[PDB]
Amino acid sequence: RMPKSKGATVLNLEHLLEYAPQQIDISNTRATQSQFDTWYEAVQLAYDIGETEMPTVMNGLMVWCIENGTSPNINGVWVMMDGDEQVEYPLKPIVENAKPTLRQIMAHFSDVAEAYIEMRNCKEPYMPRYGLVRNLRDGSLARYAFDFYEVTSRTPVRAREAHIQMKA
Amino acid sequence: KMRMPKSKGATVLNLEHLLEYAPQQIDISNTRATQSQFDTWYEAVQLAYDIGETEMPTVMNGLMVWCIENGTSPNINGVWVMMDGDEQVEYPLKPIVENAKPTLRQIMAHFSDVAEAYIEMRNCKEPYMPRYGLVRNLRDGSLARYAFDFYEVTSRTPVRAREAHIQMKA
Amino acid sequence: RMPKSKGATVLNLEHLLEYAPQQIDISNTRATQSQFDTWYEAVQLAYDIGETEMPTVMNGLMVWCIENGTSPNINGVWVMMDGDEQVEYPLKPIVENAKPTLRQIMAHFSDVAEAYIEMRNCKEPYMPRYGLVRNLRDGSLARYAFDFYEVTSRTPVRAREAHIQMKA
Amino acid sequence: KMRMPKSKGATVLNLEHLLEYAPQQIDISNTRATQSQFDTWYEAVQLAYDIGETEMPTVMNGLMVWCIENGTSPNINGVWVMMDGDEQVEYPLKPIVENAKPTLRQIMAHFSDVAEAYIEMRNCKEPYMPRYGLVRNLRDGSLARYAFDFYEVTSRTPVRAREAHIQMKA
Amino acid sequence: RMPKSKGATVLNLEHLLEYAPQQIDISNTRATQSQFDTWYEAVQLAYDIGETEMPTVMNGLMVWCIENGTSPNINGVWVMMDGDEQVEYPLKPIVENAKPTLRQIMAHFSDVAEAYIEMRNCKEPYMPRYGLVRNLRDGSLARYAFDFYEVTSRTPVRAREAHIQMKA
Repeated sequence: RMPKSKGATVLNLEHLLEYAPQQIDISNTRATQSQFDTWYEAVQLAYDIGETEMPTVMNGLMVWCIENGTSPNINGVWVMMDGDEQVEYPLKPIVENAKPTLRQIMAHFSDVAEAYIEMRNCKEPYMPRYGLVRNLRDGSLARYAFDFYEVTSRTPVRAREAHIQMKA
Repeated sequence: KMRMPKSKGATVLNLEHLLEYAPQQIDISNTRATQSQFDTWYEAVQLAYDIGETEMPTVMNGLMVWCIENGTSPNINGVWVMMDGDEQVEYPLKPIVENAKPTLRQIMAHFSDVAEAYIEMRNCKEPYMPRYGLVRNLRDGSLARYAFDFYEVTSRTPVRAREAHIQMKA
Repeated sequence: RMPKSKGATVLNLEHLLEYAPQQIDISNTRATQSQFDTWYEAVQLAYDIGETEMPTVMNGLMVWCIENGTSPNINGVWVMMDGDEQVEYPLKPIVENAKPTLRQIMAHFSDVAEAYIEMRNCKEPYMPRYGLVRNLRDGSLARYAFDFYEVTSRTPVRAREAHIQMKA
Repeated sequence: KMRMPKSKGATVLNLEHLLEYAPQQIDISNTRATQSQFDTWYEAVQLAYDIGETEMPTVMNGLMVWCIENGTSPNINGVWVMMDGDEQVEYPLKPIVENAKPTLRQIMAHFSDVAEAYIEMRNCKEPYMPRYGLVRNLRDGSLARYAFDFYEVTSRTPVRAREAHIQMKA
Repeated sequence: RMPKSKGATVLNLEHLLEYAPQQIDISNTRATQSQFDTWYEAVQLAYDIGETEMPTVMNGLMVWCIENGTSPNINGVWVMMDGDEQVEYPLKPIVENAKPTLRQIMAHFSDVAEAYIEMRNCKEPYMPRYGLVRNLRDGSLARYAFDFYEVTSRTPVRAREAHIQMKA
């Protein structure tokens, strides 16, 4: 029974047959590109940094939000390590301009965060602090141990169960 | 014997027509909005979006797939997105929700049959569990054509699917 | 010990021996005839319909209240199908003039509703939506799956147990 | 859906009356003669026997008890007897059988309810198995109120009794 | 191997794909409509009754042929009950004009007879006399206990077995 209004479908099954959006582009668990660009272009201006080294700053922020979380203290600072030295940045632009929530704005790093949490597991065991605080004892699930992970149809069932365990 | 209803000695029912009055459950159900409430909504979104009488079908395709993976109770102040090839086309949700009487779920229940059909073909290429089942621990994959908020449980629905919806709900 | 006031019974056992009212005529689970007539004659006037086609409208309303219930939204509409077309009627006269409650006013259709919920089971399985929403999985009890059923001494024990299951 | 009978687009049945038309099985059954066939018989025997409109009831009492212990298919040329105290009053069977349409058994089926009642009271003093069960090896005594040729098996008849009649018959 | 005469099929598979007659319209277990109309219009004339009350007479006849059968004595009478009174009608027009057989002419009442043999089972047990004489001891099969039932693909296997038991 196709929907209809006035003797005409209100759908196109030609288009639909070939309309297949990925879940992480239609899903609301992740901010839209227009929202990501607004956040990125606002953090870039609020940090007095150009495109030359802004990507480098984003490497630290992602690695911070894997070890700390995506619900920080707005009146605080996120830390980056320039070798043995410490680099401190404000979290006002990070949280203020991250619409709707910083997790949705950080969900765009779910694939890279997954790579970096396994790319640092090679060689030596490594486990984010969103799993060490939430009682996770299995290193095989360290990949999925960060707040801004995107649960999709490709997520392992075991991974999709750690999250509900860690989230409670 | 049966006591047929009577007002002043006259049956208040027509039995010649009751025997031949078998409405499909969906047409008189209250989980679906009336076609007079769909037409008002449909036309309203055409007015708000300025989309012509053509091309609306393709906007309804984005909303249907969007309402499978997101839900039928979004924020009235947000924007739902549909993929124009590789880009992202954002539309406002105000006409969708403001003109959805009684609710968007009942307005979107008109797409239930197509919704399950869409999932199957999507699932006929690679696994596709709609987000409404991923955020609700729906683990069996066969019952992935019923993992959307605007599904109408009818007399033809598999009993499992019915039990599953009792699980996703709360 | 017969009741008495002043050395005379306050009962007539002659009459009583042969006073046997059916339960659905004395019971309060069903509106009185004077109340049914008032509701019927008010819905008839509020719908601008005569006796010629009012019975036909009542066929749809009963079939609606088997699939929806007897506690609807007063500021709403009940649907009837004139073939493939939809016929919409207000629920103001239905609920406003149904004293004490629309269920008591619709309890007069318990026998016919029972017939129509089994008369549509012949040929193809059919189950009201007051059982499909209230988790009923037995088709043999589809007859008794509507809000305005009249529980009498003739109700099967199994039927009288589905209702307490569906009612909670 | 049900296909109600129709001649030229009009149902050939009245449904307002079918719902309220529950005939007792005996009234339209064919194991019992019509009351228009009983009245003709009854009156005929009054004419043949010259018995008045009074005293016929007492002659029908002898025939009923006689037809329990003998059968409802006697010889048209015989005489059935009723006991007037201690003596024996013989009546001719010609009016009984000649005017029994379609048959005497169907004419005598009007006495079935009384017939079983008569046996019970008779059995409530000393054993009384009607000869129709003695010459047919009917051994259980409780089912002795159904051991007469003109009994009408209805929806209220005990299933045993029904099986027993299948045994007495042949 | 499609049938053919002279290099052309003698069938149309276009039509056939969508030619689906119900079994009770093609089957010979039931008289044709032209035969039913002839019988109905002959019984109507032979009974000195108009369309006003002919349907009422047909209610009694169906209920008679459920309790007696469809092979009666042509030189006889079928009984109807006008309350406590008896109404006698001839069986000459019923049987004389019922081509090919009265059962085929009464097969048109199979659906209604099924309804009325269950519509009288509600409330109190009821069993036709075509089952009480043919040794049937199961009330669940009382619906199918009449001579002019139409055995179709939708008949329950248990029902389709009572008939061969009752028919022998």
